[PDB]
Amino acid sequence: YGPDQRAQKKGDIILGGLFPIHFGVAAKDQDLKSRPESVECIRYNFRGFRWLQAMIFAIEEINSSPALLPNLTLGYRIFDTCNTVSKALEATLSFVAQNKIDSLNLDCSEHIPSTIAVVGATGSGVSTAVANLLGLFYIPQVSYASSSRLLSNKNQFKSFLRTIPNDEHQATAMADIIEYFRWNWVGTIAADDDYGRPGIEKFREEAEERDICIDFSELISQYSDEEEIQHVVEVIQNSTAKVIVVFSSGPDLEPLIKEIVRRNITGKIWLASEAWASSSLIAMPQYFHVVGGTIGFALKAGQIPGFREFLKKVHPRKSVHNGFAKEFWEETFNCHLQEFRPLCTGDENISSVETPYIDYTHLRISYNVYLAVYSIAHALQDIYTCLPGRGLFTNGSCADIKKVEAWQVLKHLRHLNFTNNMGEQVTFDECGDLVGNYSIINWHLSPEDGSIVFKEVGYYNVYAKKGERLFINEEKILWSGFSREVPFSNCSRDCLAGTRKGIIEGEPTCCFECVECPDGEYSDETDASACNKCPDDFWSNENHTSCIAKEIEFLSWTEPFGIALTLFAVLGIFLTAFVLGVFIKFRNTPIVKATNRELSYLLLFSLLCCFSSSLFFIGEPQDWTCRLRQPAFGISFVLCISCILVKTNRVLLVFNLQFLLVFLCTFMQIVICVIWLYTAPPSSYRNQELEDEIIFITCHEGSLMALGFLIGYTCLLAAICFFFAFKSRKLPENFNEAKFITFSMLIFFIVWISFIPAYASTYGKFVSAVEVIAILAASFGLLACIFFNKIYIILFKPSRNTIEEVRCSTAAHAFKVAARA
Amino acid sequence: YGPDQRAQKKGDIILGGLFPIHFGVAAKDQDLKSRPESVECIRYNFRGFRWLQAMIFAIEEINSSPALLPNLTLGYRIFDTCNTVSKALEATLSFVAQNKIDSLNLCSEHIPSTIAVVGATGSGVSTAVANLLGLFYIPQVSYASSSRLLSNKNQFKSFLRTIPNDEHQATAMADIIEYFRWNWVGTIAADDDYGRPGIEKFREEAEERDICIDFSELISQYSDEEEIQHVVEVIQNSTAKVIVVFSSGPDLEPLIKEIVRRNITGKIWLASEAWASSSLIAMPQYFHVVGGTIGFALKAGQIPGFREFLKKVHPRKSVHNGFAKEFWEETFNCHLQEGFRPLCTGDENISSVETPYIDYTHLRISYNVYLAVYSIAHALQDIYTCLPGRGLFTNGSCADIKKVEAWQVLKHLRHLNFTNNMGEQVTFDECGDLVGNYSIINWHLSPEDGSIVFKEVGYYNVYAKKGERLFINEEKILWSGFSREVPFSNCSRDCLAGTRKGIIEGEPTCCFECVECPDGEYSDETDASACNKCPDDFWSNENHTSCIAKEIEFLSWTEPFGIALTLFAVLGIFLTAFVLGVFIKFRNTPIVKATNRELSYLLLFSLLCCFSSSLFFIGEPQDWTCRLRQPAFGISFVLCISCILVKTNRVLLVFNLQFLLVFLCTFMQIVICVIWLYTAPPSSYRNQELEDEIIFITCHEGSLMALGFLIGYTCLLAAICFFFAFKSRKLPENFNEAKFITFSMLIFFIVWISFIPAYASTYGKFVSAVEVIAILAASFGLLACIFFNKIYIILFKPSRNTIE
Ligand SMILES: *[C@@H]1O[C@H](CO)[C@@H](O[C@@H]2O[C@H](CO)[C@@H](O)[C@H](O)[C@H]2NC(C)=O)[C@H](O)[C@H]1NC(C)=O
Ligand SMILES: *[C@@H]1O[C@H](CO)[C@@H](O[C@@H]2O[C@H](CO)[C@@H](O)[C@H](O)[C@H]2NC(C)=O)[C@H](O)[C@H]1NC(C)=O
Ligand SMILES: *[C@@H]1O[C@H](CO)[C@@H](O[C@@H]2O[C@H](CO)[C@@H](O)[C@H](O)[C@H]2NC(C)=O)[C@H](O)[C@H]1NC(C)=O
Ligand SMILES: *[C@@H]1O[C@H](CO)[C@@H](O[C@@H]2O[C@H](CO)[C@@H](O)[C@H](O)[C@H]2NC(C)=O)[C@H](O)[C@H]1NC(C)=O
Ligand SMILES: *[C@@H]1O[C@H](CO)[C@@H](O[C@@H]2O[C@H](CO)[C@@H](O)[C@H](O)[C@H]2NC(C)=O)[C@H](O)[C@H]1NC(C)=O
Ligand SMILES: C[C@@H](N[C@H]1CCN(c2ccc(CC(=O)O)cc2)C1)c1cccc2ccccc12
Ligand SMILES: C[C@@H](N[C@H]1CCN(c2ccc(CC(=O)O)cc2)C1)c1cccc2ccccc12
Ligand SMILES: N[C@@H](Cc1c[nH]c2ccccc12)C(=O)O
Ligand SMILES: N[C@@H](Cc1c[nH]c2ccccc12)C(=O)O
Ligand SMILES: *[C@@H]1O[C@H](CO)[C@@H](O)[C@H](O)[C@H]1NC(C)=O
Ligand SMILES: *[C@@H]1O[C@H](CO)[C@@H](O)[C@H](O)[C@H]1NC(C)=O
Ligand SMILES: *[C@@H]1O[C@H](CO)[C@@H](O)[C@H](O)[C@H]1NC(C)=O
Ligand SMILES: *[C@@H]1O[C@H](CO)[C@@H](O)[C@H](O)[C@H]1NC(C)=O
Ligand SMILES: *[C@@H]1O[C@H](CO)[C@@H](O)[C@H](O)[C@H]1NC(C)=O
Ligand SMILES: [Ca+2]
Ligand SMILES: [Ca+2]
Ligand SMILES: [Ca+2]
Ligand SMILES: [Ca+2]
Repeated sequence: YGPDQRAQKKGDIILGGLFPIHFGVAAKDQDLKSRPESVECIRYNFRGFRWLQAMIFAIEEINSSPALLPNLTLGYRIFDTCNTVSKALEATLSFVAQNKIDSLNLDCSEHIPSTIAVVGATGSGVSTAVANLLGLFYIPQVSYASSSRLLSNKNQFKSFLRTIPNDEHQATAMADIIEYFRWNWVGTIAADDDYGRPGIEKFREEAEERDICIDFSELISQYSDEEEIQHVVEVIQNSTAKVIVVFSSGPDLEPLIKEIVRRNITGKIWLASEAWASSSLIAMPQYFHVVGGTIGFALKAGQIPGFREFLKKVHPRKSVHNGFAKEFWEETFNCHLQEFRPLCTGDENISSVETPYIDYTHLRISYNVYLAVYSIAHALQDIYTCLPGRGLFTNGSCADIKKVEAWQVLKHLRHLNFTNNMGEQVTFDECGDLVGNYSIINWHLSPEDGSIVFKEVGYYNVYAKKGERLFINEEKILWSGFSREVPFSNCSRDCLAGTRKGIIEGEPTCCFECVECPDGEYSDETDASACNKCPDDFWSNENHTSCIAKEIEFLSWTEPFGIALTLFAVLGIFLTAFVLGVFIKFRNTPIVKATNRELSYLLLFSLLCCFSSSLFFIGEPQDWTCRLRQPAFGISFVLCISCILVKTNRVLLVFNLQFLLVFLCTFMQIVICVIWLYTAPPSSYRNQELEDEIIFITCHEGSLMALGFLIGYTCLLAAICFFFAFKSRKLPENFNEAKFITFSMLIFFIVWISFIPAYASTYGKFVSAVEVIAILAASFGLLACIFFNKIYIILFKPSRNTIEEVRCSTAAHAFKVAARA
Repeated sequence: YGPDQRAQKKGDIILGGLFPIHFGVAAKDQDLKSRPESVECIRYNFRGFRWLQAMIFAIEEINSSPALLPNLTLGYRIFDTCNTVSKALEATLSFVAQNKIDSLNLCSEHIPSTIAVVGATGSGVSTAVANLLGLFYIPQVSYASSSRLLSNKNQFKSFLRTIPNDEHQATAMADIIEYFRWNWVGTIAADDDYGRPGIEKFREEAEERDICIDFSELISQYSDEEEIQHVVEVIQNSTAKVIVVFSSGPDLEPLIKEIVRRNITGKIWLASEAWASSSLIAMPQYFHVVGGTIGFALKAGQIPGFREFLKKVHPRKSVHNGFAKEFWEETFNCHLQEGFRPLCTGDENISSVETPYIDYTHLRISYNVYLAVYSIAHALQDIYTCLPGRGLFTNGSCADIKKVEAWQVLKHLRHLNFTNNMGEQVTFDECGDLVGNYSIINWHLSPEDGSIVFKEVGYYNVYAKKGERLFINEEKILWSGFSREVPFSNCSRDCLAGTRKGIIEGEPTCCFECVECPDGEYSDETDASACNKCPDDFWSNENHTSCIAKEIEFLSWTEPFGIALTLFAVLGIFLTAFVLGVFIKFRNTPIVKATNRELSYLLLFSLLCCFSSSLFFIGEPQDWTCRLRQPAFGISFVLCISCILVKTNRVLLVFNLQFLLVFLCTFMQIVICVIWLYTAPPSSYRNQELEDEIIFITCHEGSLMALGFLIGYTCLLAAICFFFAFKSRKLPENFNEAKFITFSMLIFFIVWISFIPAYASTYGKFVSAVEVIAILAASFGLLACIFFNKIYIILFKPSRNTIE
């Protein structure tokens, strides 16, 4: 009773089966103008038939063993679901036919069989729908393929168990693979069912913690219409993201792949979930230029030893218990069995045709089917061997094996721990789950046959700690089926050393602009968020990748200018010392004795101090040299001017008594200098505001009226000396001294007046060189005006140094005779 | 047959119904050490019993009316689901017991046949019931299930609903958040088929409008202590104040109880429709946490005899309602004697106890139940009045009302269009849905008894054009129950003008810092992502809000410096004209023909030209003053130098010829200036790179070689005349003028060497000043020591003293 096409065999204990022998149903959703009929399954699935044969082979192998359930046989009733909720519910209503009559008091045939457990429901929505109806009657349901996390809820799904791991490790592993290859710009596609939606939600939650930006997220279906598919295609080809993560199955993904292949969209990196990473619907050679280089997940393979020889024994006339063998024979050989295609014989050979039935290389879901059947058999064997007094039920009492009920088998399945043929331990946890490792594979092209080869490139170990679970061998991956270069999948290129990041408005964090830093700031590492302002006495490059030290500007002792000015100063000091020496040697003579013999000594000492006071303007301006820069020249030159002015002419008649005048004339300068240095002294000053890349060192004078008073006092005494010596230029005594005094005063005023435009233009820039040159020029002019004339008669023409020449000049000059050479 | 507690009446045509009379089932763990019993239902639900009474009132009203299905009765079988999939699945297997026997080909043979089911409340229960009812094409009309996943007609073939689905609601929450200008919110969903698509649609709509979501959590009714503690810790670690909740009342009650136990105040709760009017959550003792909630409600309908029917209920007079006895026990808190808690009597008054049964303002879900029943009956009436030859079936054939089948009822339900008691039109679309408006409520506190009052503060109009659907009256909102101020729920504070948003690493784009703008760039808006560049002739102000105009710089008139230079030039022109006038006055005295008096006229005219040539430097250069700046002074000063050098000693004997030897040395310079002006003319220039804040206006010379030749010829002529006047400085003829020529050339060379460091140092306004001052000083010195001694001799010294 129930569906017609089935696999059935009698026994003492009956198991139920649910497998997708067809991929789907015929699209015939029309109005109800006639009474509705049964739908028609459309596309044959050879892999599902192999799964059904795995369950049949496991049952036969259990029934031949004397060590597992002796003297009682197992039977089966297996139906087709066609990947559809409605066919599975039609089969499940016949699974619970005995139990439902008792609950509804409906009463009658009294010869209907009871199933104790159900193996089946590949797809997760089909699994949830079957689990809802089976959990009413506490019938256990072991699934070989459904991996949704929503079926781990034991409040709603009381009797559901799995031989496959659930999909949360897979989503975490997908995030880990994206993190390993250093991408941050991806798109996601999931199937709109109970399988794709929670997996892609877990992947989104994991990708948010690892700073991965997701651009698009779309949903697809097997029964999607055309305009939805073109909306998804325009969403895909409007993005610059290359990596697409797909959580779907084969028949749910086929129309989108067909539309993408038709439009020739190339260069995408597909990350596949386990449900389509080995599908024969997607892995076609004609699709390769779109789907080459896919990276995907696989489960761990197992060995069922005599299974291939069992698969090679199928026949339509010999399989009396398998009602699916006839259509399998017709779809393999494209023929028709009697009772337009030609008539089948039974002589045809399975090895001649290439379908996924016997052309596989690893058993993964088939091993899960085998493990499910053996789990149920080991729970039954635990029932059979249990000793009175040590059971799992009330008082420690044992179930009866000849009247066994389904809830007792479910209770024994919750406490199961057995060893399989691989020598590993199979137990289920509190949520009914079962952990396992993952293999990581990559799609290649076969050079010989042209088909698609699945190459193992890594693994995911679930028993390691978080962060150390992934292994990938990068050298074995071909990236679009041909290339050895890891692709670029970021939103924007990396900012370089001279730049920083900038926000683009309305766009996520992974997309940024690269902005040049300003003239004062730098950056050194790659993806900077801000330019660091490096501290004082530093400035950036022209390229802003670092910053370098500023340049300190001042006049030092090692410049050529400094050596030249030092040589001129030392030569002046040597010449003045030479003149003092010849005055000391050739004394007691009328030329020296006529020049008062004591004012000349102090005049030469003043000239020595005025020459040596120009050395404070060269070097680094410190706090104390800036205090003695200006007063040193200010007192030395006024001492020299007073020594010149005291000796000239009848001004001494206006009132030794000569020295007191010099004493007052330099003591006034001494007191104004000491009150200036005690009220507000000058000090050094590091100027950075004039030019950006150069620190000047200059001197701030403090007060300004004190400096004006100093220069005014010196110019006042110079003008008084010039005026009083300007009257007396016609007296031809002492070798015409007053003419040279007026010449020296004129030289002083001309130099310090003509140096005015040089002083105001380059103010703040090395003006101390100008201040050295003016001092040296004035000192040289005064010394050469006063002493060299008398030196020429004293040294090179003696016996003219006589009293008769001082009182009456004999008209012979030094400079004309020296210029005559 | 089936479940024991039921409501049941007989009839010709039988409808089915599913309502939650209890809030859930007893939380017990099955160790499976004995055979499992049936689970027990707990926490009576008075609103659900009112919902069940709506269906019976509708069916009795239809049965008493002669204008709708005459001579034909309706019956019912109604069961309790307890918000659970398994109880509803037992009830649904009781519904389909006739149809399933024929499909399996599998005793009583008098089994009644259900032709339609009034649906469930929650979407998981509706999906599980619809999966089984679609196998037999039995129509199912739900009054409350609003999930989008039930709009898929490939999976759910026979499902209809009188409630709008949740996509408009999830768009409306994002519209509310956009209206109050928030960008930093959190979400909480219930882990079922109701909360997950609602929060997914909200997340997509909020990412469309630049709203950043901080956290996202799932809750349930059966969450334990550690999950609730984790969710409360996730809430308490976040600065987001606005929280959007998509859940029902039973699924949200444990989280709310734990938040109340910790006194977490200050959050802004945004309520979906399932818990926005829930008595489990809207309690006075929770008002310090969930006060001021803004939520959604459906539109209210009117059923004009329904309250009287609700008050006619009785445990011993309702013989078709099995749910009345437990209602009566739970209302009056007693025990009913069958056929401490006191013994109930039959004489109690329903108005004495405040339960949600007759304590309501508006009928919203009850009106949906009423519409579901009337939709089914109007489909049956459309069957009953079909005319032969115009049916909906094959060849235009009509179904038979005495032998009706459920697929024909579903076919007529897909083509239904009728008018209701409120005067609106009821049709279902191709996905089986029905749109409707929303009302927006705010949770206040009553000053009378302390209960929670729902106040209407706006609407959402789904018939309007997108972007114009929301209306909010803000003056009626009390935030947190007491405050009249809109709260702040942004991640970061705003950056003002003169600042730029800077990135914080590892954080979303709604969180940023503020960095000041650079010197040459400006930003006037707030929350500016970058500084904008000022234009070419503009610079930014002191806080970089707007560009101000760049200052221009040149030596100008009405400046004090330019006025002083102009007064000195006018004074020089005046005294040179005085000297010329005195010389033309005494043109017939011996001391004037002592020199060549025709040459001194040319010398004084060239001195006038040399004074007048200095006025071209002052003012703004206008691209023709730059052409006449340098050649005018060049030719005037070489005319002065040649006029001096002709009259010196022993050059005129070398060679009337004086004017020719003037003409050659001025014609050479005229040739140089005219070649320079014809080949590469000077041009004006606006210099901007010297200061980057001021624009200097200068003259680009155009050629340096020609300017070098122009200077060098003048220097050469000055050197030759200096040498030829230096050889004969001791001669006393012409009042010792050779030493004065020597002094004039010495002054010229001293000034033009003294002003050379002022050309390599300063660059702006102050260079034209020194070009005026050097010209003035050189020409003043030349004129002074050439024509002052003779002027003293003629004028101030007596003319009787040595004029012969
Ligand atoms: C993909 O991008 C294209 C290119 O911009 C979009 O096409 C344009 O869309 C705008 C928006 O209304 C229209 O004004 C233009 O007329 C469209 N141009 C063309 C050539 O169609 C397109 O809408 C985008 N699609 C998706 C799904 O985002
Ligand atoms: C693409 O973007 C990622 C994410 O920012 C970059 O990965 C960073 O690379 C730098 C340099 O190697 C590391 O210091 C960071 O730790 C990486 N971040 C993360 C989260 O792993 C990646 O370098 C970018 N790729 C390209 C080609 O620009
Ligand atoms: C919180 O952030 C939002 C941005 O998401 C701000 O809204 C902007 O406000 C400015 C000025 O008030 C408007 O010019 C923009 O058009 C608004 N943008 C949007 C998208 O609405 C909001 O002002 C911020 N709130 C506070 C208190 O700073
Ligand atoms: C919420 O914030 C608290 C406060 O930091 C976190 O508690 C600390 O977590 C760190 C890291 O796990 C521990 O080292 C500390 O001992 C914790 N306690 C304290 C008092 O600092 C808590 O982990 C956060 N929770 C969530 C869900 O974010
Ligand atoms: C949904 O709400 C809108 C606005 O609340 C209703 O439109 C109003 O209809 C009345 C009468 O038809 C008019 O007087 C108002 O001017 C309308 N307002 C606006 C803003 O258009 C609309 O009728 C409601 N729809 C339903 C089905 O009740
Ligand atoms: C070395 C100099 N110091 C600096 C300070 C400003 N400066 C300066 C330059 C030119 C003039 C025009 C003028 O009056 O001829 C006036 C001043 C030069 C100095 C120090 C002390 C006394 C001085 C006495 C007389 C001249 C120089 C003096
Ligand atoms: C008034 C003077 N003007 C000349 C003097 C120096 N000057 C100048 C201008 C620009 C640069 C290059 C730069 O800075 O880009 C260099 C020099 C401009 C003048 C005019 C004509 C003949 C003269 C004969 C003798 C002395 C002066 C003469
Ligand atoms: N995990 C899938 C089922 C599945 C696993 N592997 C497969 C291979 C082929 C087809 C389906 C599958 C689901 O729950 O829906
Ligand atoms: N829409 C809710 C059901 C619902 C609507 N309004 C309600 C009021 C109270 C309880 C439940 C509801 C769901 O699908 O789950
Ligand atoms: C299963 O059995 C093995 C040995 O019999 C034991 O080591 C292991 O812990 C058991 N597993 C569980 C989950 O009890
Ligand atoms: C999982 O993978 C790791 C690493 O390859 C391996 O050591 C471990 O044994 C595997 N686990 C199982 C159960 O096979
Ligand atoms: C900038 O220029 C310098 C030398 O000109 C060079 O060494 C440096 O690498 C450059 N920086 C960048 C980021 O190109
Ligand atoms: C329903 O009937 C009314 C009355 O004629 C009509 O205006 C309206 O368009 C109809 N609606 C549909 C969906 O046919
Ligand atoms: C700029 O800032 C100053 C003080 O910091 C203030 O006086 C002035 O008004 C500001 N200008 C603008 C345009 O805000
Ligand atoms: Ca056996
Ligand atoms: Ca955006
Ligand atoms: Ca009637
Ligand atoms: Ca983050």
